[PDB]
Amino acid sequence: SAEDKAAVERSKMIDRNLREDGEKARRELKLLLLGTGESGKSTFITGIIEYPFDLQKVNFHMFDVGGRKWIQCFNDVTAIIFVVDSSDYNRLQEALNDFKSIWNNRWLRTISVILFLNKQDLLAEKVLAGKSKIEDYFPEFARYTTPEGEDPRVTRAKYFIRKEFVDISTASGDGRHICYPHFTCAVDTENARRIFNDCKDIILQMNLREYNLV
Amino acid sequence: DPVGRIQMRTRRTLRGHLAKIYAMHWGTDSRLLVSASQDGKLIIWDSYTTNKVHAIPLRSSWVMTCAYAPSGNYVACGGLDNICSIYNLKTREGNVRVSRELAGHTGYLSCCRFLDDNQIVTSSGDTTCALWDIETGQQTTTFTGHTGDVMSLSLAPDTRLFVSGACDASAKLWDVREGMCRQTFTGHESDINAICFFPNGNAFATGSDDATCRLFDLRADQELMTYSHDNIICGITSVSFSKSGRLLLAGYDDFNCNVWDALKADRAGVLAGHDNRVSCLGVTDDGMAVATGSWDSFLKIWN
Amino acid sequence: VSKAAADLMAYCEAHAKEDPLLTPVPASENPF
Amino acid sequence: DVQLVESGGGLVQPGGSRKLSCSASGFAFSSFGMHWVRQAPEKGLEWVAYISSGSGTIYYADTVKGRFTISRDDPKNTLFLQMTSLRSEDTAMYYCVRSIYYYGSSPFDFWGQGTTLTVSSDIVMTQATSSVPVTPGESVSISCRSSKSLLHSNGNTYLYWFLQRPGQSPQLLIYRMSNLASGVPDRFSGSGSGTAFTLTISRLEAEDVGVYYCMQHLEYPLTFGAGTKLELK
Amino acid sequence: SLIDEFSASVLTGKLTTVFLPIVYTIVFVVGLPSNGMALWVFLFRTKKKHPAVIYMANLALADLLSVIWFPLKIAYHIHGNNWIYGEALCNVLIGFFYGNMYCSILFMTCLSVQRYWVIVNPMGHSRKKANIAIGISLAIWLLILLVTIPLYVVKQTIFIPALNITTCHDVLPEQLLVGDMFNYFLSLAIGVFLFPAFLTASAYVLMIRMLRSSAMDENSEKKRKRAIKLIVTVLAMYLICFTPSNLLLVVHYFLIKSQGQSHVYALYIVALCLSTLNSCIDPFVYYFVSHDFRDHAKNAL
Repeated sequence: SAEDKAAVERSKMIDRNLREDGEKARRELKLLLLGTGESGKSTFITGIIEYPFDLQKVNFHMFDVGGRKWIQCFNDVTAIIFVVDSSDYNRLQEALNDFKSIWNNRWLRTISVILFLNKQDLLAEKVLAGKSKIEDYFPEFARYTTPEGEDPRVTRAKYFIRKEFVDISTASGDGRHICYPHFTCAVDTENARRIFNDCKDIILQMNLREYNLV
Repeated sequence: DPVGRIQMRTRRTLRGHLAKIYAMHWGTDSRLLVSASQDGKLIIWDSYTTNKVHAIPLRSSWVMTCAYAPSGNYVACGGLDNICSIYNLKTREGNVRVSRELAGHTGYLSCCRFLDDNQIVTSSGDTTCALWDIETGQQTTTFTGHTGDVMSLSLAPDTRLFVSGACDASAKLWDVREGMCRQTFTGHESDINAICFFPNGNAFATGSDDATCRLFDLRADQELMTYSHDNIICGITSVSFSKSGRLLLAGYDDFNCNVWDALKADRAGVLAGHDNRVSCLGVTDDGMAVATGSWDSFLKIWN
Repeated sequence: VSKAAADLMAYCEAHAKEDPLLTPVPASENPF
Repeated sequence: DVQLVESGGGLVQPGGSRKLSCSASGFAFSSFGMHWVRQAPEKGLEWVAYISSGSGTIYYADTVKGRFTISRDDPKNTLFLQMTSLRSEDTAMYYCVRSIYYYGSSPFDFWGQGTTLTVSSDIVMTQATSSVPVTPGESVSISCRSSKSLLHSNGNTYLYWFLQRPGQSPQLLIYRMSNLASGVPDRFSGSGSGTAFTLTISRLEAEDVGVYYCMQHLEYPLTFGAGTKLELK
Repeated sequence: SLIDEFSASVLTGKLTTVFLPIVYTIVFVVGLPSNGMALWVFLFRTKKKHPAVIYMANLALADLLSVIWFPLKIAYHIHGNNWIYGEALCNVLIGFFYGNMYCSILFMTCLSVQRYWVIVNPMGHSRKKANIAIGISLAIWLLILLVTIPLYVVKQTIFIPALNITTCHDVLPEQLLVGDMFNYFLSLAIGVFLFPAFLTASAYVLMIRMLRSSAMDENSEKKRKRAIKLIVTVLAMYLICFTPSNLLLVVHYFLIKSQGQSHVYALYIVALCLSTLNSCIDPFVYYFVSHDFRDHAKNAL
């Protein structure tokens, strides 16, 4: 039993390092980026592609996959980041389909989604020129009215695309998870701190439910 | 001729994972487990003493499969990274180190299973299954034909044939030597999440996300028995047989393992006790214990 | 086809005495 | 490859004190436990001390307890043994030994070349075959006896066998009574049951000559027999 | 306790004859199953050692102990302030009822200062901080046991001959009320209620001061607005259930040691009903306020 007791020392030695490593594999916030093809995924900061970043001394670890079904692996992440350029239309309804598939996925119903409406410049300039008509693709846009330098022309259209995504959000979720829409340009440094503020809300909300204040 | 109630119960709790467990494999000695979890560690458990024998750090934390070499020398793991890593346990230097990083797949790795200590067969989400030579690191044979991600693999007792399950809802049986598909029957309504061989190599049981299992035999060309109950509508995550097949242990997303009677198709028991979806489930080589891992981070030994 | 299930039952009965979980072996000869 | 080299010996004046040092190289010394072992010039082996993988447990031989102080420095892959005061009976060779304990382990796999510290101014293993002549081609079998049965209820049996070839450090032949260690040819095999045991050899080779040693490692202290010296002719 | 011509009215009127026992019965009928069912889910069914369920579970324990002895006390009052079960049982009911009641206050205070350090400065420490929760939990249990031991030794069985009645705790000798029980109750009140009240009140108001701000995101209607109401509810129950009782407790023993006009016990006994009633408000407001706790209880039963 002397040799077998020595194995217990090796067993407890392993457990010591596991918890030592398990205290740094936690306290970093995993994030999953599911931006659609032909979008500004790589601009706002192996099969898996990682991009670490940290603000205010909290380490973020964002994950991307170039090679639906593996999504079940990511039901621990703090949030999902869905990035779509708000300037195209022929696949914008396709983009809305992409968002719904994520928002209603079985394993993602406890995960909040940060939505980045990138390429507002392209949409802003595009509608400002008016070379193509939104109503041809979104007839119901003709009925929209704004709820709010600054241009009042395109901002009428800008909140419509956000309205389309948030409508998909409030239609389900029932408070288990929330969609946080955003507008951004692919020069802006604010992309990093927007996620930090948004994950603090997600983490704060998680405490409110697991400590019985909601 | 039923089997009544198999009131199996926990006999150990192999605590120590800090994340979701995804796969474990029983060593040939019927004592050593190897378990893979998202924490990024492979832990060699001594089931008898609940002793940790090795801890193997991994380059990729996104493991989704693991294997124990029949000789007991090598352990393999795979994941979202398209590389299957083979580790050597009997290093004279004492520490476990990688022997070969099997690159070559276009997508994630879903299942890996050694073969006579020198050939390893793996299946990936890129719709391909591959047989490798560990020394050279090349694909000795490539298997194609799936219309979707391949999710599970199971080696026959003879190791001459192995079966694969994919999200196309069909079970494909392959030849390691001939290198082309032998059987590809279908019938599931959703993804085939897990696959396992009956101890005789003439049958294998499929675990599908439609909350139903099916028992297939090569001669039948069709499902012989289907396991499902109206009160269970959650997908099956893992499957393993008993030493004589009678006790078909199956993992379910509803946080319990339904212990189905393979021959009778009746829910003869439930190894409840897990706090989250039970992901992996494996019976010892001697039939003396069934080890169950779950996303709760706990591995439990049942008898 | 039916003889496939017949052979499955034959194997199950043939090795029906080797399953500690089908038939709990005495604790005196058990690692648990 | 694996290698352990030690120093710090040499003649010591009366009333002196010395520190033996064992420098590991080429292996994860931090993951191995360390033993010191003694061989009298012509009077067999004797265990000295023990330090575990992680210095949570220590052990000493009764003849040196308190006087000695086993120490290790894992980050530098070094092991020590601080010797306090001097006694004539301390005159003997000392060896550095590695051992790692897990289910399938083979304790006492590797031995250093040893450092001489000659001086001038518990279960009992025994084997009646103190010495015997042997010739090539024989299937000679050695036997050693225990003062207590070594088959602990685990099924483990912590009897050990080694070969201290001429001018060479001991090499582990059989560990846990039956198991063949690394680098050991097929010729060797231990068998028996309970309290006395046979270390059998087939087709004896010229390299199978030296002084064999049997120890029992059920619990500390560890004890040696007189061994078995083979006269090849 | 009562030190009498007028005081005899308290022991004779329907105030203590039928109102206290019936109101106590209403508390017992629900406080037992309500906290009893709570302990079933927290201990037997819940299989995770989350930090929150530690303080909540111990609170449920403190609630049961305060009410399990009520069947003796309800029968005590209807008998006309007569203690027939003897000396040992009187010292048991009062010790458990007062010890467990003040122990419940402490676990509520720890929840307030647990939610603070969690909502404010979120860190995700729930995976490992369980050990701190256990350590403080037993420290409080030892504190109440060591503070409540003077309730088992001091003599309270006075058998006043005027009515041929022995009344356990209601009446006490002037020797004890003036220099022995005065120190215990005032220290117990000032130290084990008022100070924890400052911690819990500050914690919850500080919480609300952050759950409404410009440094907080816009999606609020379902989560933050709801939480503010529950925080005020929990603080509201804590303040009004115990402050009127412990306030009158200080008033009573203050008069005894300086003015002898010890009739305030008439108001204290009725005011203490609210504190007893809180033993059954807590399960509804703390655990069942949770959305999933109801589901967990549903699976439990």
